[PDB]
Amino acid sequence: MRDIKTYLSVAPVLSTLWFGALAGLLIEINRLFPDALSFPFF
Amino acid sequence: PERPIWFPGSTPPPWLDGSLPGDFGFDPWGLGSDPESLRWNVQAELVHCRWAMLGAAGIFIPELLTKIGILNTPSWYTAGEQEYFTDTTTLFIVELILIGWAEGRRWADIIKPGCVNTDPIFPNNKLTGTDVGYPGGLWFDPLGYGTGSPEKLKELRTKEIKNGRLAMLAVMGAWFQAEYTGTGPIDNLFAHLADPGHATIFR
Amino acid sequence: AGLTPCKESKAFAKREKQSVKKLNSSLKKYAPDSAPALAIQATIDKTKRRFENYGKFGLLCGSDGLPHLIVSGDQRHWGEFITPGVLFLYIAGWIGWVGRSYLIAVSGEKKPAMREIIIDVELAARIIPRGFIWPVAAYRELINGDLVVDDADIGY
Amino acid sequence: RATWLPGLDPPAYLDGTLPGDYGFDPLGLGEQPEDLKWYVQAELVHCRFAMAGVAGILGTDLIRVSGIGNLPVWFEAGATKFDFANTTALFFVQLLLMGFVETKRYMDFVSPGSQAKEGTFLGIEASLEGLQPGYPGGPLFNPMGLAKDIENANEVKLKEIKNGRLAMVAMLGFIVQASVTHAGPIDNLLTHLSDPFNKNIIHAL
Ligand code: CLA
Ligand code: CLA
Ligand SMILES: CC(/C=C/C=C(C)/C=C/[C@@]12O[C@]1(C)C[C@@H](O)CC2(C)C)=C\C=C\C=C(C)\C=C\C=C(C)\C=C\[C@@]12O[C@]1(C)C[C@@H](O)CC2(C)C
Ligand SMILES: CC(/C=C/C=C(C)/C=C/[C@@]12O[C@]1(C)C[C@@H](O)CC2(C)C)=C\C=C\C=C(C)\C=C\C=C(C)\C=C\[C@@]12O[C@]1(C)C[C@@H](O)CC2(C)C
Ligand SMILES: CC1=C[C@H](O)CC(C)(C)[C@H]1/C=C/C(C)=C/C=C/C(C)=C/C=C/C=C(C)/C=C/C=C(C)/C=C/C1=C(C)C[C@H](O)CC1(C)C
Ligand SMILES: CC1=C(/C=C/C(C)=C/C=C/C(C)=C\C=C\C=C(C)\C=C\C=C(C)\C=C\C2=C(C)CCCC2(C)C)C(C)(C)CCC1
Repeated sequence: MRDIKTYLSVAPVLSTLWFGALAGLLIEINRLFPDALSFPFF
Repeated sequence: PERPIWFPGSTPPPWLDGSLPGDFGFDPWGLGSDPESLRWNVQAELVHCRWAMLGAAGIFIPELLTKIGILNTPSWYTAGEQEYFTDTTTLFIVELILIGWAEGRRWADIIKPGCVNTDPIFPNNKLTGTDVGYPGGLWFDPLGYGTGSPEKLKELRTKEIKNGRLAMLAVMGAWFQAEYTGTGPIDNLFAHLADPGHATIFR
Repeated sequence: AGLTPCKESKAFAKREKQSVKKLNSSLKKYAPDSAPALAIQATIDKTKRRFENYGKFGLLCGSDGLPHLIVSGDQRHWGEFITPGVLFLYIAGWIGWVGRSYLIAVSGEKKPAMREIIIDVELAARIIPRGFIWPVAAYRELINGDLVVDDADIGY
Repeated sequence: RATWLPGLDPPAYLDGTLPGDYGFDPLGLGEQPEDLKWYVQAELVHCRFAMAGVAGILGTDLIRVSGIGNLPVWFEAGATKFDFANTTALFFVQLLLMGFVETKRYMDFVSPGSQAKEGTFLGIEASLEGLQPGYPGGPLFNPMGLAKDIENANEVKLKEIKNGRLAMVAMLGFIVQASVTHAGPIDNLLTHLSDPFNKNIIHAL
């Protein structure tokens, strides 16, 4: 069990997990606020 | 040691030694191979045993009593969509807070046993449980019933997990049945009682 | 600089007209209720509300009917460059400041080599929020003079 | 010790002599003395400005709505005008005296007591120090000199801390509350008190 977690902590595996989460987040935001050329809140 | 094993005649894993309630040497993948995860997972299985037990009570009992004519409860499947005295969202929010309070304190006891059992306001309301996951106290043992000799709690707790395991299967039973059959759980019982050899998964 | 507002520029309201007509051209060939007809319609509405927001938030359009950005800092236009820009600089430090903390954190170990190819997740979890307050934390380091070193560079 | 998070232990440096030591500084923002020493005043000056500041926002709108008096919203107060007040000059004027009082306080923490040995007469005695950096009570700053400097400082400052800590939060409420509601703070309270389960930030969005 410990060895599995350690392997999951090596750099490449984190990268896909981290970037994959990042890709999902940006895609969602563009799905809800599309075209987004300016920041018209303030 | 010689306790019954899920797979008779097999060699149970070393980290399962029959001490814990409900230990039939079942862990093919060794999710609880290391002691720490076991400790956490013991809690995980424990709470899952209680939620489904209410869920099984929550689904089957009303649908049973509404199948006969005594009451009006609708299907649990579409229970969420129903409109109650206010919007669902806020109730869920209210549920987020209050549960987070217990799921907060319970969390503290898990990470640090015995540091949470005294009432933050009226300090003479201290809780009595000693085992992690068994709070004890007057709120959760209005007459005791947990403070006893071993080989009895081990019996009793096994009577708590072994029922809980029975719940978690049943509620996922009510889950998938409602999806690929069009009716409630009790109908899926009865249509299986009229022609047991015909009306099954194989329609 | 002569860039008329997009809500006024007839060229801007021309591009909006063609791209709608071009999509409506591709639509009068499928069934009025099939899946293609809906997806086409979905993009049509997305386009019209795209053009409206560009003619609403004060984007200035040239003679191409296209938006132009004024990055000069005229604070009539702060949400075009300056506001998104500060939003980036906040994030960029957060990535920068957190990573610095970790390397320092694992620096005092038997071999920092192993703790970077095999990242310590728990230690990187108690450090991941310290980048919420990087502007405050760093600016104190600069004043206290621990953000930099002086002449001890390689080895130690 | 009754920290903010019951299970969690308090950090090692928030020993507890500072009033309002509820072991709360998760981000490691006070693990250096000179850091921590300069941070305490910030909470003291912020809270005091945030104690009066909410009352000025609060009380003014309370008296106006009821009808005893009339004043613009604190949101709308910035553009107000009666006479002989160019917002240009006022800014310069306020910058001047505040600049004067702020600095001499800054020199006190930078150099304790190096603020009351000078030529200018008649006042060179009180502005020495209160003997506690964030509490410069003197026989001008405490004209009702009503402090013993040690005992209640544990038991009364702890009131002024937990008073301020609340007040700083409250002001943050109005800024966001006015940012969304477009209205007055009590108006926000009056609206929510009307139909609480329908007048909520979930509905405000
Ligand atoms: C307490 C557990 C329990 C019980 C009593 C039942 C009972 C029933 N299910 Mg069911 N089911 C269960 C769990 C259970 N299921 C689980 C966990 C799932 C998710 C995989 C399903 C999914 C499911 C579907 C999709 C269908 C049924 C159907 C039925 C009915 C006919 C039997 C059949 O064809 O399904 C056979 C059941 C399965 C293939 C899954 C059973 C899975 C359990 C865990 C196996 C072990 C059962 C357990 C040991 C029995 C305990 C003994 C004793 C207490 C009775 C019958 C009333 C059918 C129906 O409506 O009939 C008309 C139907 O279409 N069930
Ligand atoms: C913690 C990460 C970190 C930090 C704080 C810095 C800081 C710096 N780098 Mg840099 N660098 C890094 C990682 C980092 N580097 C890595 C991984 C590479 C290899 C691609 C480089 C390659 C690089 C070059 C080629 C140059 C710098 C330069 C600089 C300096 C100017 C800033 C700049 O131009 O950014 C440069 C930014 C990049 C090149 C982008 C890549 C950086 C990645 C995206 C960040 C990685 C963060 C880390 C993986 C996250 C760890 C999280 C932890 C919890 C696990 C500054 C001292 C420049 C310099 O000398 O100026 C004085 C310069 O020329 N760096
Ligand atoms: C089955 C289950 C978990 C099963 C886990 C299994 C099999 C894992 C097995 C293994 O890991 C081990 C053991 C050892 C490994 O070496 C081998 C494997 C095989 C990998 C959880 C279900 C858990 C089921 C739960 C928790 C059910 C909860 C019910 C709730 C919360 C209530 C819901 C309601 O409120 C609504 C939604 C609507 C209302 O109308 C109605 C009510 C019912 C009131
Ligand atoms: C000063 C202040 C407000 C003062 C208000 C004033 C003067 C109001 C003035 C006016 O209304 C009047 C009087 C009249 C109007 O006509 C004019 C205006 C101008 C409108 C608020 C401070 C407000 C300040 C606030 C709310 C600060 C909150 C800080 C937090 C929560 C930080 C927490 C942490 O730092 C710790 C504690 C430990 C770390 O480890 C963890 C983290 C989380 C990083
Ligand atoms: C699946 C299906 C399908 C089809 O369709 C149909 C059918 C068949 C019907 C189904 C089946 C089902 C099943 C199996 C179920 C089961 C359940 C359970 C087990 C529950 C429990 C459940 C369980 C439960 C509730 C439990 C409970 C408990 C309790 C309350 C307790 C209490 C208490 C306590 C705390 C302690 C103190 O001191 C006292 C008291 C008071 C005593
Ligand atoms: C205003 C503006 C502008 C301009 C700008 C400019 C001109 C700028 C300059 C700038 C400069 C001239 C700068 C300099 C700098 C220097 C230095 C020296 C820096 C440094 C930094 C540092 C050192 C940092 C560090 C860090 C941190 C803190 C975070 C992250 C991590 C690290 C560690 C990296 C424009 C027109 C564009 C537009 C409008 C606006």
